[PDB]
Amino acid sequence: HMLTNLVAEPFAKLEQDFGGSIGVYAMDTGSGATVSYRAEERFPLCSSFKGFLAAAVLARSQQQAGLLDTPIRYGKNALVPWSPISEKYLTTGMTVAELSAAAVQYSDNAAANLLLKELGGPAGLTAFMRSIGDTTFRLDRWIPGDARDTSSPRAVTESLQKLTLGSALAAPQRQQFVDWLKGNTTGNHRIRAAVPADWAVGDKTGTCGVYGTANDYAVVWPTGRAPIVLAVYTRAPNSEAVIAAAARLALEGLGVNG
Ligand SMILES: *C(=O)[C@@H](NC(=O)/C(=N\OC(C)(C)C(=O)O)c1csc(N)n1)[C@@H]1N=C(C(=O)O)C(=C)CS1
Repeated sequence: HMLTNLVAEPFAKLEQDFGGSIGVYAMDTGSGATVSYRAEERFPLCSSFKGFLAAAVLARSQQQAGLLDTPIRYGKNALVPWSPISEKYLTTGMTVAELSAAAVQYSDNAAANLLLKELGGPAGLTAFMRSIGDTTFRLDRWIPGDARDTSSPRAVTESLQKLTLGSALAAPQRQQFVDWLKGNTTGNHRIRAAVPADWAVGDKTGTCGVYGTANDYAVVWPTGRAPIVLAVYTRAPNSEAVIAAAARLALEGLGVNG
């Protein structure tokens, strides 16, 4: 608590301007300082579960030789809307690793469904999160304030730190997870818009419908100092700009010059 919100930032006003709810957690892994605004509230995961899904696939690959290179063929019935990579390989198949990269880097929806099958579904992914110490994450599916398919900004950040910088994955798989996040293409207007171009950054986004429920989590490597891990989640007013604005406030609250 002593290193949390050492520097106040105007998150409440940003949230009022947005009209919905915003949740933010950011940690400076060098000092332990944090910034936290609604950080323990539940927000919809939307597609952000797919980063953790890819990590779970990598963890499984430590025990299951050949998993990543396994070819997966699927039918047209698997191609739900917003499957921009998998729809181009319907007639050929894709490997598990390719599906993972597509889920992470293009938020390919069909690819994520196919990988969830590999893990035994939402409960399997939830079990992986429990296995790394995350008691908040819940994926339920394949209501106002619906708790299904939610986590908190804090738990998302803590789990992201364990997987990308800590020991939850073996080193080769950790670096592959980082590389997948670094190559994401869907986040240029979110956390990345608050981060200087000469800093490395990996992220995964989520967008639930068009009304402003959206999110992003990222690892950021400022040059010359320890990495920062952060998560920004929103619930729509009854947003891409708001996420970037909240990330800027989080970095400012950590004293990180951008
Ligand atoms: C993950 O968040 C995916 N999102 C969706 O499939 C949903 N909506 O997609 C759009 C295109 C916004 C829609 O209005 O249909 C959705 C609605 S409710 C729910 N649980 N998901 C993909 N991921 C991203 C991202 O930001 O990573 C998108 C930009 C949309 S597709």
